[PDB]
Formats: sequence, structure tokens, C-alpha cells
Amino acid sequence: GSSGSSGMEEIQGYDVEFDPPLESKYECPICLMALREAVQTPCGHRFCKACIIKSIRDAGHKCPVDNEILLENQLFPDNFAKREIL
Ligand SMILES: [Zn+2]
Ligand SMILES: [Zn+2]
Repeated sequence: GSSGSSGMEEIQGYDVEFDPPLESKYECPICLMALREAVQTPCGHRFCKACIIKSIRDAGHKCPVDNEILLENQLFPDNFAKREIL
């Protein structure tokens, strides 16, 4: 009379650690990553020339942070030149 045999096993591994990258540069509150073009806004914020363009066509003329009536044409403040039907 052996009566077979039984047992039990449990393996676990917890660990809560992380190293935050150097955040010493205005980041994009839209995509949450390094600015693509690094374009500024007239309202008073900084976003990716691409992100800002998507936010407008996506939702509409509004800031992704303050939702303030903002237009595209009113962008590209970094450019020290305004070539208009020159
Ligand atoms: Zn972005
Ligand atoms: Zn804004």
C-alpha cells in the first residue's frame, strides 16, 4: 500500500523599481515624448507641429491643455521669417 504521492510548488517574483529619464526639456503634454518639431503656440504652450495639427483636425480649434480657440495659421512662432505671397 503506497497510495501514490502528492506535493506542491509555488514560485513568485515581485519588484517595484524604475529609473526616470532626465526631464530637463519642455515635453509634449499630448504625446508625452520628445517634441518632433518643437513648435510653440500663441496661447502659451509647446507642442509638436504634428501633434497640434492632429488635435485641431481631430477635435477642433482648441488647446489640448486649455482648449483655447487656436488656429493653425497662427503657428510656427519659432520661424523668424513670415513668407506670405512674397
Ligand atoms: Zn507631441
Ligand atoms: Zn495652450
